[PDB]
Amino acid sequence: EYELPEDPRWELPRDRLVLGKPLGEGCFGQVVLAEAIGLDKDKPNRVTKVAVKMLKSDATEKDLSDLISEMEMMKMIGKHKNIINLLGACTQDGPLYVIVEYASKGNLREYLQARRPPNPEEQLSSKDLVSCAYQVARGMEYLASKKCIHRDLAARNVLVTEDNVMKIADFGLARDIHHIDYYKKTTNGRLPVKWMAPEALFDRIYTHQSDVWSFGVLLWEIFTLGGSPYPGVPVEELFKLLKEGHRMDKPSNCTNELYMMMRDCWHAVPSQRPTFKQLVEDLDRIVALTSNQ
Ligand SMILES: */C=C/C(=O)Nc1ccc(CCN2C(=O)N(c3cc(OC)cc(OC)c3)Cc3cnc(Nc4ccccc4NC(=O)C=C)nc32)cc1
Repeated sequence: EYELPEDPRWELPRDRLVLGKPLGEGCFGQVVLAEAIGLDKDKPNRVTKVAVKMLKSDATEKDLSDLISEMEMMKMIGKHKNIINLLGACTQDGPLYVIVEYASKGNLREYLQARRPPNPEEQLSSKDLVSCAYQVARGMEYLASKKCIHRDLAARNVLVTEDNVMKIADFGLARDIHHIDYYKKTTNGRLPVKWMAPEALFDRIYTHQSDVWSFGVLLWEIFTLGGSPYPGVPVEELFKLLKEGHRMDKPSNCTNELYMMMRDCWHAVPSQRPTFKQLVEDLDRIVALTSNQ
């Protein structure tokens, strides 16, 4: 069924997309790099590198509605500098193509890891790392204001552009039924359950406050330069640690102020955690006062 309603403000003719090859290492080949010709109505002789999400070969009738929902969700949420933005779509005369912004330097976890000290790439200053935190906070603040709750806020779901702009991804998905499946690992072999707030983990309660918990874990990821939370800790033992009120240790190069921020994000009482608005304001002040040397 490739008869879909057309929204002309977002529509791009298929012969304006030059489809490249799958992004990342290449497992999720449903999303590919591509070149859009004349994406903007102003001078259509300009090419723009973009990312294109399409349906797999064995697409179910609901995987279709899944992608469509994600697309409509992004339309409603609107645009921000620090999220992966919708750019257009191909809905008529062929398979559904959803066109979004492209991130050349990969996810934040990869980005950070590839810039650790020992052909090096780059070394991030202290101001750089706090700046990363600020950008993600600013993105999450916008998403929160649009009543959007992220399902898995983590470094893996933050993407980095050519200009080193942090962009939040996968914020337009739906709460998968119930069965979250706590033992399922990511492609890098980590347990996403270690980013989950306790109330979301034990009572299945998801609020903006649970995202702040996740941002805390993300902050820890940033200042450990892509470090893995709770190495060697299975799901069962994580639960025990959480019930006992255990918290991750302070990263080595991390200032006490920033570690306090993490701990505040990890408050046992959800109402006592800071808001993303607070976090943006604080991180703004810290960047200004953080050394570039
Ligand atoms: C086993 C495969 C593996 O290693 N993982 C893997 C993870 C993600 C991706 C593509 C990620 N991606 C993406 O999904 N984008 C996107 C698309 C939609 O469609 C609605 C919505 C989004 O948010 C709501 C986000 C856009 C996008 C843009 N740029 C990248 N680039 C990238 C990410 C991670 C690693 C490497 C790259 N770039 C390259 O590979 C370029 C050389 N990714 C996405 C693929 C694999």
